[PDB]
Formats: sequence, structure tokens, C-alpha cells
Amino acid sequence: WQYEDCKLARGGPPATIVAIDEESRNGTILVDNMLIKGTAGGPDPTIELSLKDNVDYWVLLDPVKQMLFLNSTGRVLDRDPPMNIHSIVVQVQCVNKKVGTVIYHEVRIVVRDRNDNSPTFKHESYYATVNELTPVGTTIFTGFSGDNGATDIDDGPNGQIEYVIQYNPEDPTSNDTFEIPLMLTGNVVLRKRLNYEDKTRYYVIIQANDRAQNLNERRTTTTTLTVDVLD
Ligand SMILES: [Ca+2]
Ligand SMILES: [Ca+2]
Ligand SMILES: [Ca+2]
Repeated sequence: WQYEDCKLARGGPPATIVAIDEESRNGTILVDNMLIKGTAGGPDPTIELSLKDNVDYWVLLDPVKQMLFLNSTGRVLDRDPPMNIHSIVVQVQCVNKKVGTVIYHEVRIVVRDRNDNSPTFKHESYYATVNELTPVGTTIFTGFSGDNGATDIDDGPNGQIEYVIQYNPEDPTSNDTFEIPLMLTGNVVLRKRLNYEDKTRYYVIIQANDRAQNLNERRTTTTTLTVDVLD
């Protein structure tokens, strides 16, 4: 026999590691049961449980059930700029009332990024110019360089941008005449010969999408590139 109140009733490493999504509702359960040997509730508790290093009171303990809750009434657990909370580390202090001993059990909460932000274009519209003698294959727009196009505050794939020309019902030949062969630059290339005398102006719908790993979680935004033909 050893009297081991305040020890974990589990193997694995000493730290308890869990994951939640950013923007989880108030009262989200982080840990169902800490599995600390002893009884914190009731007539004669054997242990006293408390939280140390609980910066900004993001975590709350029900000591009877050894349940940890997310405390976010009137705030958002946001992983994206400007809040940038990627994890939460707190210490569950256990005091053994009978022997006067104290121990910390660490709890690492990893905050997973959600695709909660869309690509947003820096300008309402873009403009390019092409001489009608420009050869097919020539790059006629690079206006997205230096983050002058779409940006996405999410992290990793959720924040990475792909640029794709859409069919424009107001200008049907525009998506036949220009292409984005490299969807990560959004540089626009001429696909067909121009003729000032037939058409002086094109309206090119460009859609930016983020690269979320689940296709039906992807967010998208639209801009118009106006292309003017020069003679
Ligand atoms: Ca967010
Ligand atoms: Ca996010
Ligand atoms: Ca995103």
C-alpha cells in the first residue's frame, strides 16, 4: 500500500493535453475528469483542488467532478490576429489535507485554428492595360504582388489564397481571353489575340478562395479586373 491522494489515477505523461477550436462557446468542457485520486467535494474532502497560473481566468474548475470549463462570457477565444491565443497552460494544484502535501498537474489546451476568415481584397477593383499587339502568353497583370490582392488572417491552409477567373455573364468572352495559370500568384496571362476594333474593354471576375482541407469549409471573395485595350 501507498496513500496516493493527489496522484493521477492514470498512466501516460504527467501533463494532460487537450484541443479545442477557437471561438468555442462559454462553458465548453476542456477536461471531462482530471482523474486525480481523492474526493474534493462532499462532507469530508480528502483533497483541495485549485487553479494556478490561470492568466485571465480562461479556465474554471468544478472540484467535485474534476471538470475544467472554458470561461469566455463576453469575450472570444480567438487564435487569429490580433488576439493570437494558440494555447492555454494552467496548473491544477492538489493539496492532500491529511498529510499537508501539494503537487501541480499541468493542463495544456491547444487552440485549433478555424476557417472563420474570408479572403479580403485590398481594393474594391483592379485595372490593367494591354496593347492589342501583345502576344498570347504574355503576363498583363501582376497587381496582386506584395499583398496588394487578397489576404486571409487565418493560419496555414485556412489563410492561403488561390485565384481563379470566373465566367462573367456581363462579359462572356473575358474568361476565354485571360487565364491565371499559377493560382497562388494570381498573375493574369493573355489566352487569345486582342483587337481594339472589336472590343476595347474587358471585365474579368477573379475569385480568391482559401485552401481549407475540407472543400465545403473554403471561403471565397470576388473582385473585378477591368482590362483596357490600347491600339
Ligand atoms: Ca478567429
Ligand atoms: Ca481562424
Ligand atoms: Ca480563411
